[PDB]
Amino acid sequence: PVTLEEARYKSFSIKMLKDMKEGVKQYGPNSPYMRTLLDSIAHGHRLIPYDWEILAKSSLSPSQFLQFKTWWIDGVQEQVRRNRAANPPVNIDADQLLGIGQNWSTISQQALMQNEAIEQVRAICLRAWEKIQDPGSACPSFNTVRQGSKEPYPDFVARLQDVAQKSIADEKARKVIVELMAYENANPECQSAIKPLKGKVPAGSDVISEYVKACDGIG
Amino acid sequence: PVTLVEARYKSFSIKMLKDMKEGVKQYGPNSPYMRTLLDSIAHGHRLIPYDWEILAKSSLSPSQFLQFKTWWIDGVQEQVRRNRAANPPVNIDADQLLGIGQNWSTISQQALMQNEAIEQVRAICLRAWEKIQDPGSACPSFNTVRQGSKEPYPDFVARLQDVAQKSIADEKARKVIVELMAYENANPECQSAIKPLKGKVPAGSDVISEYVKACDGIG
Amino acid sequence: PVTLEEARYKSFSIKMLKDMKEGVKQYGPNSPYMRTLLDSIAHGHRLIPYDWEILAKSSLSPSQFLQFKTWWIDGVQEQVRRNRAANPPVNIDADQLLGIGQNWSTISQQALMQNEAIEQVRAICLRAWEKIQPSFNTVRQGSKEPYPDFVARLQDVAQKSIADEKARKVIVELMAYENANPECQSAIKPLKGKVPAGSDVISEYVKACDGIG
Amino acid sequence: PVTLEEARYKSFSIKMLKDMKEGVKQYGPNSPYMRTLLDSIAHGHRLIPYDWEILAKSSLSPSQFLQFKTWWIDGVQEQVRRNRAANPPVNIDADQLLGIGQNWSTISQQALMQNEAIEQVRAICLRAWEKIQDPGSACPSFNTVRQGSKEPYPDFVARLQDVAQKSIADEKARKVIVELMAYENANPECQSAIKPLKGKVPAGSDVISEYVKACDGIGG
Amino acid sequence: PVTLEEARYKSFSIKMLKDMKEGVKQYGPNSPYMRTLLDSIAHGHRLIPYDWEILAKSSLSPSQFLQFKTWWIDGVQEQVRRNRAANPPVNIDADQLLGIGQNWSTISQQALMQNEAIEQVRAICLRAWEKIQDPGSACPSFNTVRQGSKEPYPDFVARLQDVAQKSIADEKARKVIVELMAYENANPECQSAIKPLKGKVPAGSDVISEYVKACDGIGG
Repeated sequence: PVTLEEARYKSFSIKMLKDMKEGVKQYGPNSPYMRTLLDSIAHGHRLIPYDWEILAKSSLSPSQFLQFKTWWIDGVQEQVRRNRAANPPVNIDADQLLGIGQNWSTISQQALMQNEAIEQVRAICLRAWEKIQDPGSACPSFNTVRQGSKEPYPDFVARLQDVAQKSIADEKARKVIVELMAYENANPECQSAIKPLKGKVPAGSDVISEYVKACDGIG
Repeated sequence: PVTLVEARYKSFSIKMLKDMKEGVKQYGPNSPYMRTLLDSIAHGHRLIPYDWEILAKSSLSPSQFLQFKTWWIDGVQEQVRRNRAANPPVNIDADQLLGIGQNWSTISQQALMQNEAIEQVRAICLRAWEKIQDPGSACPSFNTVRQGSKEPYPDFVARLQDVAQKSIADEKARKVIVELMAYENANPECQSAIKPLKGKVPAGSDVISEYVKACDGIG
Repeated sequence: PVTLEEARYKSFSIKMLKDMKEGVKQYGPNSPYMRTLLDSIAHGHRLIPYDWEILAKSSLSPSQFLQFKTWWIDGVQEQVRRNRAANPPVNIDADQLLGIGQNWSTISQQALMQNEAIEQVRAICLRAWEKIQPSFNTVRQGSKEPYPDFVARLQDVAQKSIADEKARKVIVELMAYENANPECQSAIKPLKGKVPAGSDVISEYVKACDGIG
Repeated sequence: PVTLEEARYKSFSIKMLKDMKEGVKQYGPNSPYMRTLLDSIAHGHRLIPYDWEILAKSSLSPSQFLQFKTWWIDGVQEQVRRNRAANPPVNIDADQLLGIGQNWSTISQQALMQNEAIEQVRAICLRAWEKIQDPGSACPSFNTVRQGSKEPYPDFVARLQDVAQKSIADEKARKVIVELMAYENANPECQSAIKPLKGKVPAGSDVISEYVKACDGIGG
Repeated sequence: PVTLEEARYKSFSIKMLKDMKEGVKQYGPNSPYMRTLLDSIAHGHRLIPYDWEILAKSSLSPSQFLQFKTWWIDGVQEQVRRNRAANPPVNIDADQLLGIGQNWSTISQQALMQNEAIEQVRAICLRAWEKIQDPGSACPSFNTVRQGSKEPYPDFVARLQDVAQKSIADEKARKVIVELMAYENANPECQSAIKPLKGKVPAGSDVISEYVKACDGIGG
């Protein structure tokens, strides 16, 4: 990170990388413990585009690093598209968010980065990180995920919320699809207990909270 | 190792060799955690060849050690060949880059070297470390590695970037070979999905990070 | 145990001493790891033989310590011969190299021992450590075995049961040429006999037998 | 071609069309004889895009003309992109190349081009001629070109170098892939007789020469 | 060629490359007609290694050009020895023959060479051209070529002389090998017709003239 006294760079401690690689190998890079460690490290310091590549190469398996770099590129493409239609078009070009080129390829140039580019790249890398699968499987579709019988109900909502966290871009459009896909793919006998479905939902109480409160008895 | 008007010697800690041995035993000497620890050691110190000898003794298996030593010899052969064709050819002989012979056999001899010999031997040892094979098996050719059905495409490109790092010496030759071997040797299906591509590569992008996006939902 | 412009003695720190015992019990005292770690311990500091006694006694089983002490005695007895015949004869006597006697049995006496004795005793003890403890011909490079793993196994057994370096450095390359896989055995025959500069023979056999997987 | 120094366009004689047509028919349009004829035609004269269209319609199969025109289009497509990214920018655009447009449709319009677009279209059209497919079949990929049994080395390396000439643009990328692939797809006998010489430049020569010098006598 | 009028240099015509390529295509690379035409060029002018490179690459198959370059490379490693093996050694190095290096890699450097160098490159270029193969076979050794049953004996001795023209450097041994192999590998019919005629010179006739004279009428 940097420290601004003006603006010198020091590398990571070794102890942070050690338990970072420990946690990534043990729990998988989307279990929420690592997810809340990562933004804690991100907000507790002041990161640069050179540092994220160091941490990602040091932590993930070699197969996953290409996926992380791919969704980094796909994020910065949409970011540099949306950053030109503003008023004024704010001067943050593409290459400064990747740390390459004739002016941002090394450390001593990148230590002078202003706050707005940091606030870009933090959100872009954090959006990027959760598009990384467990190293055995590929992300399926909503038509495939459907709970059977003899199985507890909230595990189904957990799996469906994980898939909808992966494959949906906007968080409001994420928030809409989940509860109706949870209703539409449940068990038969549980679904009857949810048959009110509307008008038992006042404004303010979160709707996905009430559904499990219906189906807690069936085990 | 060596600090600096006069130069005095120091050794390694016992803990750094301890977790070095632990890491090489657990993860494999080309898994990128060790590969980003080792250059973090190297670029932040001053490594005389005796300390490279200590790091080679104390960490690898018995079978890996002569595998390291042979490619050390075969690298320093070509380096002392290319040193003689310069203008003027720099007077850094063979045995200053191996630590043997009556001129460079003790620590007090080696402590008084120049920066050029250090910055040559660093690149030589780091080049030598990469072609250490895994203690399971030996490296195959290029025509052996082909993904089959029911296999994620980033795993295939991970294995292909792994095999081409050992054989081919230069870097630009690697970054020419890997995408031709990627586009050829793939599964048939998303072969089609990259068939309209090679259309363009925009500014702020490589080429290999497009195929992995285009073959994302196929497994 | 450094001078600092005066002689200053300091003990071993307790973590450095502690890790050595797990290092010995995990692999063994002639494993490559502990041997090179010991060599990197030695050349970085000044090792008064009292500290060598501490580091020896604090890291082995009692039988291995007995073997180390007796081969230390043998080595200093052999070296005090060749410390005489050179001209001028150096005054390096046996009590200076064992920490015993009326003028070498305290820390302040050994704290001013000069460099030539240190460079002698280091080559004594690292020679001593190697010897801490009968069929040969049953080594065969099998089917689909990589060649550099074969030369390591034959490097192992020839160390154990020939017990002389001037002999066993000649038996190996004779045995390395004979006992290989046949399909790469003919790939060595051009390099047979001829030698390049800057290397020995078994460094050059591995050059010509890489992609034979 | 056009000459400036009585400066007008002259249409070349019918015997040039004659031996051009025989040369493209009997040998193939990427045999080295047609290669060394075409550049000796091109450099000693001054060609307009109408002349290239005349010669290409006059001395090819219809399928060859069809394959020629489209890689000509693609060459103009790349040259237009690499035009404007120079400082100061140059006034070379698309319809100045293809011989169409309201300002470049007739012969008297395009006949008055100076010495830059002529060089650019001479750079493009020759590469497009080089990309023209053999009348036999389509250009295959690098893994079905493999020296089987009973086949000699010094035409298998040429069949390799042909496909490495078509599908890769810059020649510094062409060298290393053919130097690598000349070994990996080889028959086992030349493999065994070529692995002692792997990765050594002996004296003042390329690698392919001593490669083919090694396993000469393999035809049994 | 060079005309020597600071000198002058030119490329070839158009017609000469045309019938050169036609002759090497439709008959072979070392058929006698192409052989004497190449001797007529190689003595009637003064050639430069760049011109040899042009006349090679313009008029061979893409296969055979690598073989030409290969024996051109291995023909200079003897001249490097035998230019310093005699006393006094002449000043001819490796890079002057192949036209490469920093001192001989253009026309204006190579335009002013000396006559013994041109003679050495003429000898080594002709000896290079002789060792070129056909289209798609490999030249065998002597122990596999034999006369077939119901085969005309001059064809068999022509194939023997063609094989012995390649694999043996000196031409004096080419006399004494092929006639001794003629009686050896022949058919039993020509053997029975030839056995009284072992080694007899009547008057001024070489031995290969009489064997075909004796085994002429074989029509069974």
